[PDB]
Amino acid sequence: ALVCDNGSGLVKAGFAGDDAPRAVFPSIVGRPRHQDSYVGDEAQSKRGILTLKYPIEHGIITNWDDMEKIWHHTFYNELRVAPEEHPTLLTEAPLNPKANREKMTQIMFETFNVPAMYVAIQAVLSLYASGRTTGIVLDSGDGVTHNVPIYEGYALPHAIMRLDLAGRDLTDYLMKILTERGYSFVTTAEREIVRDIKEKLCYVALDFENEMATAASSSSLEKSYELPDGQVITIGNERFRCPETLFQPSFIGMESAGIHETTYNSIMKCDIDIRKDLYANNVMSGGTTMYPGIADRMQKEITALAPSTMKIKIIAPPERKYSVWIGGSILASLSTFQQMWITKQEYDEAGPSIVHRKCF
Ligand SMILES: CC1=C(O)[C@@](O)([C@@H]2C[C@H]3OC(=O)[C@H](C)[C@@H]4CCC[C@@]5(CC[C@H](O5)[C@H](O)[C@@]5(C)CC(=O)[C@H](O5)[C@H]5C[C@]6(C)CC[C@](O5)(O6)[C@H]5CC[C@](C)(C[C@@H](C)/C=C(C)/C=C/[C@H]3O2)O5)O4)OCC1
Ligand SMILES: Nc1ncnc2c1ncn2[C@@H]1O[C@H](COP(=O)(O)OP(=O)(O)OP(=O)(O)O)[C@@H](O)[C@H]1O
Ligand SMILES: [Ca+2]
Ligand SMILES: [Ca+2]
Ligand SMILES: [Ca+2]
Ligand SMILES: [Ca+2]
Repeated sequence: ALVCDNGSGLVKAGFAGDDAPRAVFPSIVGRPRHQDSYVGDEAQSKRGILTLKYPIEHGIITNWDDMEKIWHHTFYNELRVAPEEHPTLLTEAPLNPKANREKMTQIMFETFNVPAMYVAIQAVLSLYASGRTTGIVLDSGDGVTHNVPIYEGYALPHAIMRLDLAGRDLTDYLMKILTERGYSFVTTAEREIVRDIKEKLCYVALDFENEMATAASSSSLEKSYELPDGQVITIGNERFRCPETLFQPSFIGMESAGIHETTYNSIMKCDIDIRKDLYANNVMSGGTTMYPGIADRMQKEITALAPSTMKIKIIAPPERKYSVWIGGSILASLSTFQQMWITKQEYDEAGPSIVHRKCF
């Protein structure tokens, strides 16, 4: 079986039973000026002269014709398989419109002619990858963030929380605040530099004000960053001002609650008798949870919101850029799961609506 985890920013793809995805590449289709399209790494290589479309926006497929290009590029170019020969497990956002679930299903069976398929919620797979079937996942990628409380293997759908804020917003904000410091980032290459700075040097402060005071009065938190061309810039408080936005979205003009508040509110929407287990099993997933210090800050903030006697545990797996995929690999490899696939026969009989009955 194949496991394909389609994100807003990155596709992660591979073979069920493997440790790790074999392919990880940008979820883009690029087009040159009129007077021809490029997908994935090919498009990234030529970004300066292409216009890019991201077929997934905030975790939701929005450009179906380019999504098919991504899927075809995944099967043919990246995995070197004919999808007609392999059951395929795909992933979806924790909140995904009904019409989109049916369309994905229709495309896989009618266009790619898969023998079987399944679609799983991304956060749930991440929980499985941490060795759990109960817990609350915070999954934050390039395009969207969700909180998903999960009990005995299944998400509690009414308690799911969504935040628009994710990694691309953070890159944009780092670019803004570095521009304010006096630097310039106006080309596509310069934007890529900002994303690298974010990934290499940003961290979450335990307390914003205290950290700002340290940065104000000392060079102790400053890091030199060398650009590819040899310019050197000093990144100081921008290191932690950037991801502080996750806890205080007002930094980018969003009125939304922060990720600690959404986690708490999600837990509070669950049966009182499962909350202890959720608080003790807060699992972080996705690239935007990779910031150093994020677990300690979440611990602090959840402790401030939760009952005084509650045990709070935040789990941040080292491999969490890839946990959704890894969970898919686990699930697709389970003998007891093989009854759960939608088969071509089932599709032929029931049509796209079959996904409602088989995938939850
Ligand atoms: C089996 C399966 C499903 O349950 C499902 O196919 C469900 C069934 C649908 O439920 C649905 O039709 C409802 C969404 C679902 C039904 C059960 C109750 C519930 C679950 C979530 C919750 O109420 C409510 O929306 C909350 C509290 C969640 C939340 O963070 C805020 O409102 C906010 C903030 C904002 C920043 C602004 C609004 C939004 O929620 O985000 C979310 C709400 C949905 C959307 C507009 C995003 C679009 C892309 C997704 C939609 C409309 C998805 C709808 C469905 O997904 O953005 O809504 O997801 C995939 C897997
Ligand atoms: N070490 C790091 N520190 C901060 N951010 C990181 C780090 N590594 C990766 N990222 C960010 O994580 C994001 C990509 O993560 P991921 O692959 O989980 O997202 P996705 O699945 O493409 O998006 P989404 O889940 O929102 O649809 C990017 O914004 C990227 O810059
Ligand atoms: Ca993702
Ligand atoms: Ca250009
Ligand atoms: Ca606020
Ligand atoms: Ca306590």
